[PDB]
Amino acid sequence: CPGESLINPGFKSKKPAGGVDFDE
Amino acid sequence: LLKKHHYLRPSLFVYPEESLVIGSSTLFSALLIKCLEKEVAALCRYTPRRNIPPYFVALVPQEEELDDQKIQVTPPGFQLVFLPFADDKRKMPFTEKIMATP
Amino acid sequence: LPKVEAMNKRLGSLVDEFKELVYPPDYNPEG
Amino acid sequence: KRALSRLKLKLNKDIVISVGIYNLVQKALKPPPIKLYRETNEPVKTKTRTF
Amino acid sequence: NKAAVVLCMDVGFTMSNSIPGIESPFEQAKKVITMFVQRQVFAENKDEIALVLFGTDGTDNPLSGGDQYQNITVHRHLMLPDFDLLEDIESKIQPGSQQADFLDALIVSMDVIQHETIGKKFEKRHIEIFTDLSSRFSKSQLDIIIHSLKKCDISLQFFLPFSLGGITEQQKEGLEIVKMVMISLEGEDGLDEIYSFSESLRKLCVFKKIERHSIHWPCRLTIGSNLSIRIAAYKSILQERVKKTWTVVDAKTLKKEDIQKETVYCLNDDDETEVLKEDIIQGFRYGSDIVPFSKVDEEQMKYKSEGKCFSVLGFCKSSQVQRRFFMGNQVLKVFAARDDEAAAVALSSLIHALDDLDMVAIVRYAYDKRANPQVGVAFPHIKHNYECLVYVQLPFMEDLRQYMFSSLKNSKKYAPTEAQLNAVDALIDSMSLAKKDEKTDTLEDLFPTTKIPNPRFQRLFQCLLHRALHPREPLPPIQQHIWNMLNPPAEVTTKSQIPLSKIKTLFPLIEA
DNA sequence: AGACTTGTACTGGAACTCACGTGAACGAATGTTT
DNA sequence: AAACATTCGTTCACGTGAGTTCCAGTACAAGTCTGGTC
Repeated sequence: CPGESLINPGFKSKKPAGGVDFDE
Repeated sequence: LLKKHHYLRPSLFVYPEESLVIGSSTLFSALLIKCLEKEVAALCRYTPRRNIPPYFVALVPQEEELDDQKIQVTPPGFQLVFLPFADDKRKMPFTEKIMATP
Repeated sequence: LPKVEAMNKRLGSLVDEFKELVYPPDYNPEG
Repeated sequence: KRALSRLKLKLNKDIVISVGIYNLVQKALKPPPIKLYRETNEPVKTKTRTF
Repeated sequence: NKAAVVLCMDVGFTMSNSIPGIESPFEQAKKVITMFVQRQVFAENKDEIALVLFGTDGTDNPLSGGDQYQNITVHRHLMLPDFDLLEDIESKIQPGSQQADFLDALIVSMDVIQHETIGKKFEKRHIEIFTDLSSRFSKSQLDIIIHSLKKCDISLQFFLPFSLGGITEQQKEGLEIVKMVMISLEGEDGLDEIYSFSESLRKLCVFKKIERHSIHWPCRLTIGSNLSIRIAAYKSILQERVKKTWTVVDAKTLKKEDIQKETVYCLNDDDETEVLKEDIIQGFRYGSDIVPFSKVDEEQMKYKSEGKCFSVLGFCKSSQVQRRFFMGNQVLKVFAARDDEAAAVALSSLIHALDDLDMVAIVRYAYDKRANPQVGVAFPHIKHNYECLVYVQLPFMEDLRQYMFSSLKNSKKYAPTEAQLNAVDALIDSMSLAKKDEKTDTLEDLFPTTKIPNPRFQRLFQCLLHRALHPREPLPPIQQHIWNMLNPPAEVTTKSQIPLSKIKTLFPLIEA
């Protein structure tokens, strides 16, 4: 399934934390 | 009538099992659909384990939501939210209201 | 941790105007 | 995925449906510390009693 | 902090002569005073209580004089409530065979509360009257009584066996006198301060709630490094637990100091060697191995932060902060600093801006130096009286569980039919817990669960009282009123009787 | 006859979760000393 | 009259016991296999 993590199958791959990024 | 500031504990998720009682899934789905249509939450008395005082809780229906890639982000079911008791609230000191210019 | 540098840079002079509008020239915070 | 409990929602005294309770948000705690013997660095068993 | 309550009672023969069905005022008065003493003793607010009776055979008062000030006895003086008072109320108090003027009782109680209040800082002084107002009396000193009541700032309260406020002329004259007294002390608002015995029984059947006081938390809301607003935070909503814990005592002697709990550590070897508490260290598990990590090393390597921080990380739309993600075990109410106009103005401006833009503030919160930092959401809360920020913790990346559940709408075998949906709609309609006010202004709550006292404390207090007064009998069953307050009005069940039957008929539920 | 394979249920243990109890720190109020 | 120390209710963190769900291991029934003899 798209987005599946390659380390732990059956768990959604978590996007890296980006903290706060102010918009334009 | 459910106050967002009346938070007492993290909410739980209620989902039909369809392993101990057969036919529960249909009733659960019907209840979810009707509650979503009428915008109501089921008030209930909750007792997790034996020898535990009951707690008044509310079940808010949840509607399935999928992202652009058709990946679940909000499973369907009920959201169990705990409601505080009378003693769970604390009195606040009286403060005069000072307004701000536009 | 708040990005103090970025917030200061974005708020060019808004904080000064807000302080002038609200805080008189005698108020001292954190004291 | 694991069910915290399997309960029976009771609309009445004769309408009952089995449901399961899950926790989608749980606090993350450090792994519990373990007591270790300094000399051999092997686990030490702990016991408690009253007298 | 403390209050003095001088309970006046009438122990004359008039009440004893009454219809048995009416539950003559003697037993009602005893019941109400017993419940009041129970609430006071089981809720330690440091309130002093004394008992005075008028209409008894004996006479024991500081003032004797002539024929006046007679048949009045001060049974108890101002002191902390205790079970001895309950025991005396149960049996020690018995009816008399005389009559007395309740005005004399009032003057005696004023004398007692003035003489025995010296040396104690009591901010309140309530005098309660329990009488049938059926005793012949003369009015010749009300002016001085009212003057003393006003000068001493003593509150007065009355209870009678009737609700109005079918009676004899003497009762009517007594009612006139009491009404005049209340009108003089307070005025129009004092007319309703006369409470019938049954109405009092209605409100005194529940133990007082656990009322803890939240200490103010001062800090500074900082937007960047140049803007700072002094703020004070209080704990609004939290789970309440018993203040007093159970103490383990030796079964025979019933003494705490006769028991000592301790822990020992022994090795896993066959010989079962003994290892002292100075010969052990702390460690963690890393996969299939164990890595030592001493406490001093952990403190050295520990994450160090600056405590007492309330910083606005950013501002985000309210729609992006869902309620289901709220975490923690507390809700914080943030107001402006006490006696600070500039801080109040700044906080009001921020709250109004957030409300207008429909935004919330993602902020960092730390109680003190040794408190783990938290990321939370603060949102406005504006009311006609006061406006304040409401802060609730938010989850971290590690606190989210990613579980996948099968869909219900798309399931072929779990699709309800039209009849099932109609029946469920009927069930929901019948079991409504909110009623529109004649479709005029707003809704009204039939079953408000926020105002229901926690039954755990009620049960604990009931059982403790039953054991204290009856050390030999077993515990009693749960009181019926607790169940009544823990259940919805019977009207909902009556309306839902039939829809539930239809649900049972339509849905083939079977247990396996 | 004997021995190995498949299955079968049952027992106990690991891990997770909650409630309850203990330890330590702390801000505000009060009392004492200069 | 002002400054400093002590105390008390409050708060947070950490540790220990009891309940629930999922999984590894064990004793034994039965199926299956096999050898020797007349």
